[PDB]
Amino acid sequence: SYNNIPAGKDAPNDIYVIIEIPANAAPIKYEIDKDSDALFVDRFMGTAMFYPANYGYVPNTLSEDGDPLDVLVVTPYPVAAGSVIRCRPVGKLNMEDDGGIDAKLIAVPHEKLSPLYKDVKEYTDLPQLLINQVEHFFSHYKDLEPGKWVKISGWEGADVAKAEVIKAIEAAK
Amino acid sequence: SYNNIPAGKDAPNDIYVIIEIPANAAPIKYEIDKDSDALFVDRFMGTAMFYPANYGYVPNTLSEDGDPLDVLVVTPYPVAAGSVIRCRPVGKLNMEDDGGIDAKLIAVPHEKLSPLYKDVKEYTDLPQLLINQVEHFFSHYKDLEPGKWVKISGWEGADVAKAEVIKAIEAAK
Amino acid sequence: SYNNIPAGKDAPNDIYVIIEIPANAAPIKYEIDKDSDALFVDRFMGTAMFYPANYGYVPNTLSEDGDPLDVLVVTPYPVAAGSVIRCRPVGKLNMEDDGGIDAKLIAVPHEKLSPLYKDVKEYTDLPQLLINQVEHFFSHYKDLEPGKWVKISGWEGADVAKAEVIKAIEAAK
Amino acid sequence: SYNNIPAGKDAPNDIYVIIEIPANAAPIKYEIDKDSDALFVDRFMGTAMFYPANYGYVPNTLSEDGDPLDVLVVTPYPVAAGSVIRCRPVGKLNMEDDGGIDAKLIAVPHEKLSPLYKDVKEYTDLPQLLINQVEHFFSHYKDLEPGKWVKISGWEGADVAKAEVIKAIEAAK
Amino acid sequence: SYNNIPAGKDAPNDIYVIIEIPANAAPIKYEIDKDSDALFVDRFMGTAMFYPANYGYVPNTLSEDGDPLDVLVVTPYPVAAGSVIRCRPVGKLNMEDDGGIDAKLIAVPHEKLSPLYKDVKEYTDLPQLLINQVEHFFSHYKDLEPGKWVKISGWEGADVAKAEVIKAIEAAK
Amino acid sequence: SYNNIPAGKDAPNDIYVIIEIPANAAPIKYEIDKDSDALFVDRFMGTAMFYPANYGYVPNTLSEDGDPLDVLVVTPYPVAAGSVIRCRPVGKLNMEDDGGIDAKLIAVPHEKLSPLYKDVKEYTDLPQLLINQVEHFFSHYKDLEPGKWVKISGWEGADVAKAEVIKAIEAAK
Ligand SMILES: [Mg+2]
Ligand SMILES: [Mg+2]
Ligand SMILES: [Mg+2]
Ligand SMILES: [Mg+2]
Ligand SMILES: [Mg+2]
Ligand SMILES: [Mg+2]
Ligand code: NA
Ligand code: NA
Ligand code: NA
Ligand code: NA
Ligand code: NA
Ligand code: NA
Repeated sequence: SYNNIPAGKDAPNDIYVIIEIPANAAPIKYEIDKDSDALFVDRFMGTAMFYPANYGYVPNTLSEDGDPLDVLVVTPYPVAAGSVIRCRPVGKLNMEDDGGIDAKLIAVPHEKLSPLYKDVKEYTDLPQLLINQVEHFFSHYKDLEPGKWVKISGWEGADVAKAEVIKAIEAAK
Repeated sequence: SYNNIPAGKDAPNDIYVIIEIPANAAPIKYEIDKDSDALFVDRFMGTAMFYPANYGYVPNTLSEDGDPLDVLVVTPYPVAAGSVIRCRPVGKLNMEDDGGIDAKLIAVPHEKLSPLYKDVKEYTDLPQLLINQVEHFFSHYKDLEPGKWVKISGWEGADVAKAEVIKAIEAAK
Repeated sequence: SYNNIPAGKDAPNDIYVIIEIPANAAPIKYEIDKDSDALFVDRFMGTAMFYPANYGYVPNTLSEDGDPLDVLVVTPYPVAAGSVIRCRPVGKLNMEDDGGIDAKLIAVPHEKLSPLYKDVKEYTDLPQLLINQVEHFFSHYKDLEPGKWVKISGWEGADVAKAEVIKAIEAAK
Repeated sequence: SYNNIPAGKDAPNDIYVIIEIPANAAPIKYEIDKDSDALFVDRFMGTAMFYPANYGYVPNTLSEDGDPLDVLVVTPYPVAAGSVIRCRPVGKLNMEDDGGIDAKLIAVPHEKLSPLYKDVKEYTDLPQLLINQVEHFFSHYKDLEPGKWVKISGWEGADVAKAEVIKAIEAAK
Repeated sequence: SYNNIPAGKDAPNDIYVIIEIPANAAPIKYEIDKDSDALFVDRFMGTAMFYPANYGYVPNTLSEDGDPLDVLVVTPYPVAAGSVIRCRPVGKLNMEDDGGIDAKLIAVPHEKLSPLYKDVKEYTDLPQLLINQVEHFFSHYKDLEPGKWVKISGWEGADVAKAEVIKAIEAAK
Repeated sequence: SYNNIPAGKDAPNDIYVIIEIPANAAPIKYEIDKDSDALFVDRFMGTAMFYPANYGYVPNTLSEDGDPLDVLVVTPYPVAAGSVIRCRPVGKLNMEDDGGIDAKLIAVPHEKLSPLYKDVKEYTDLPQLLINQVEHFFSHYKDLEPGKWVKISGWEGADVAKAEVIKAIEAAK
C-alpha cells in the first residue's frame, strides 16, 4: 500500500511523491483516500484550468493542514494518476488563502529517472514562464469555489523546500 | 483496499461508486478482482460502442447476480478507471437478459464534488438524449457476444433506486 | 475556401462558425490566416487554461477590431480545429481590455445537428457554472501576456447577440 | 482543393478516399462541404457508437444518393479528419434504410502505404469480428435519429466493389 | 494486492500478466514496486519510441534477473497501466544486452476476453511487421541510456515460451 | 491555399513552417499534396517511433530532393497537422541515406508566439537529450522500410541553417 512507501530513499534530496493529479489533465481533482489507498474524486474543478505540473504528496509526512506535504513535480510528459515519482525539491511557493497560509513545493525527477534536470538546482533554473504559470494557477484555480481565495506570497529556494520536507517527516511521527 | 470503503458516508443519499469503466473510453470492459483489488480486463468488447457514463459498483453491496450493485455515474468529464466517486442515485433502469433480469442505477456527483447536478433529483432531470443513449447502449453492447441479448424493461425513479442500494447493503451482510 | 461559406443559411438565427480553437484543448491559440485559409499558430498561451467551449468566428462578418465576429459554440464533445458548426446565438458577453472594449457571442448547435439544445434559448438556459467558467476564462486567459488585461462588463441576451451578427454582416460589405 | 484529387491514380485498384470521420473517434459526424472544401459538423451522433474504420468518400464520383461514393478504410491507427488515404477496395456492404437502399465499400491501404494488408484481397480476409462490428455499426448508429432505420442486406466481394467505383466515376461525368 | 494474483488460472496455457506499460503510450517506463504494489516511474525513456504491445510481468514468477518474468501482450486497444490481462504465450524473444542475456515472451488475450486471437497459436501467426517492430523496439529503446545496448538473438515458439513460464513459477518458490 | 504563404515574413530569421506531422503523434507520415493542398497519408510508419518535434516544410522553397525544405519545430505542446508555425532556425542536421545525402533544419517558435525560446539561439541551447533524440530518430525511423538506411553526419549552427533557407528560396524561383 502507499503507507509502505518511505518519505524517500534519502531524505530531502531523494524523495518520493505520490501523484494525485497529472500535469495537463482534465479538471478533476483526485485525492488519495488514506484509509483505503484508493483515488477519490475530490472535486470537479470549476475553473477552466489545468495543473502546470504533476501534483501530489510525500508519503509519511504531515503538514500544518493535517494532510501530507504537497509537491508539484515537473516531468517531460504527464505521469499516470496514482503513480510514484522519485524526485528532488528545488523550490517552495508560499501563499495565503481563506484558511490562513499554504505552501507547495516544486520538484524535478531524480537523475536515475531522467538527465533532463541535472542542471536544475533551484526553481529559478526552470523556465520563467513555467514559474509564472504555477503562481497564476494557484492564484486562480479556486476562483469559482465559493468562499475560496488564494494570494501568492512568494518563493523560497531548494534548501528551504528540503527543510520543509524534513519538518513534515518529523511531524508525521 | 477497496473493501475498506463503506457503501456510503450516508446510505442511499450519499454513496460511493468504484468506477471500473470510464465514460467515453476505449471498448475495454474492466472489472475489479475482489481477491486482489486489481483492475482485470474482463472483455475486449465486440460492438463499436462506448459507455455513455462512468460505470462501476457500490462497495459492500450484493446484488442478485452475486456481484456488487451496478451504477452509472454522470460526470462533466470521464474519471480514471479505478477511481471512486461520491454520488447520489437518481434512477434505476430495469432490463431482461439471457440470464433473467438485470438493473443498473444512474447517479450524479454529490454536491461536495460539483454544483452542476443540484437540480437533478430524478433521472428525468437529465438530458432526454442521455437517457436514450443509456437505454440503447445496454440494449446493444452485448450484441456481438454469443448467446447474449438484453431487452430494456423501463425506468424507476430516485426513491426506488435508493431502496435498491439499501437492499443490496443488507444483502451483503 | 472559407470565404465561400456564407455568414449563415439564415441570418442571425441560423449561422456558421468556423472553429479556430476546440473546447478542452491544448493551450495553443490558432487563427485562420485570411489570405491562405490555413490555420496559423498565433500564440502558445501563457496561462494554464483551456477554452470552455469551441472558439471561432462567423465568416463574411467584420467586427470593430478588424477581425470577423467572435463566437463560442457549446457542443457535447469538442470539434476539430478548422471545422464549421451550424449554430444559433444565445448570448453576448461584453468586456473591456487594454485596447478598449471587446465582446464574444455564445451559441449552441442548430437543431439539425443535435436535439440537446432545443430548450436553450438564452445564455441563462446554459449551466450557470459554464457561464461562470466563460467569464473567468476571458477575464484571466491573457494574464501572462505582457500588457494585456480583460475586465468583464456583463452579458446581453440572444436577441442582442443576433443583432450583433447582423451588424457585423453589413459591416463586412 | 479536394476537387483536384482524381478518383484514383489507377482506377478501381488504386483509389483515393478523403476521410471525413476517423476510426475510433468522438461521435461527431463530419462531412466535406463541396462548395468550400471545409469540414462541416453534420451531426452530433445520438448513439454511443464509434466508426470501426475510417469513413469517407472517393473524390470525383457520384452515387445514387447524389453524394460521392462512401468508403470505410481500415488502418493500423486512425487518420486525421480531412486527410486522404490511397487504398484499394476489398468489399461492399449492402443495406436498406428508410430512404431505400445504401451501400458502403470497405478498403485497405495501398501497399505503398503499408505492408500489413498485402494478403487482404477480399473483405473475408479481414478479422471476422471487424466485419461483424461494421455490420452492427451501420445497423444501429442511426437508431436515435428520428425516422431513421437501417437493415443489413449482405456483402459482395472486391471485384463487385471495384465495379461500383467505376460506375460512380462514370456517373460523375 | 498484486501478490494475491496467481501466475495463472491454468499454468502456462492460461496465465495472468500485470501490465506496467501500455501499448502506444507516452515514453514513461513504469514498474510495480513489490513492497507497496504501487506503480513507480522507473525512467523517462530517452529514445522517441513506444512499446508496440502492452508490457508487464507474470505474478509469482522469478526470472534470472531477480524480477518476475517479462511479457508483451497484444490487444486490440491499449489497456490501462496496472491492469491485469488473462492471456496465453505464443512466443519468446531472446536477446543479449550489456548485462548478459534477456528474454521477453509475447502473448495474446485468452479466448474468454476476445475471439480475435483464436487462430494465433505461434508468434509467426501475428503480423510479420508487428514481430519486426518488437525486435526493432527492444534492439533500440535503450540506445540513449548510457552503457546500455541490446542485440536480438532470435525467437522461439509457444511451447518454449510456456516452458519458460513454468520454470519461472518453480523458481519463485 | 498553402501556396499563398510566403517562405517567411522576414527571410531566414522569421519564417513559416507548414506542419505535416505533429510531435508525439501516431506513427502516420502525412505529406501535403501540392496539387490539392490536402494532407495525404504517405506512410504508416513501420518502426514504433514518434517524431520528437513537429515536422514540416517551408513553403515556396525547393531542396535538392525536389521537395520543399524540411524543418523540425520545437513547441511546448504538439500542434495540429496542417497548421503553420512562425519560427526561426537554430540548427541543421546533416545525414546520409540510401539516396545520397539529406538534411533537416531545427527551429523554435518566433517570440511573437512564445517567450520560452528567447535564449535559444543555437541548437546547442536546446536540451542535449532532445538533440540526441532527434539524431536517433532520423537514424532509425526508416529501419523497417525495405532498402532504406540513414547515417547521421553531424550538425551545423543557426547561421548555416538560415543560409540553407535562403538557398532553398532562390532555388524555388
Ligand atoms: Mg495541502
Ligand atoms: Mg451486474
Ligand atoms: Mg476578436
Ligand atoms: Mg452516402
Ligand atoms: Mg526483466
Ligand atoms: Mg525531404
Ligand atoms: Na470564489
Ligand atoms: Na449475440
Ligand atoms: Na499581463
Ligand atoms: Na430511430
Ligand atoms: Na547507449
Ligand atoms: Na531497412
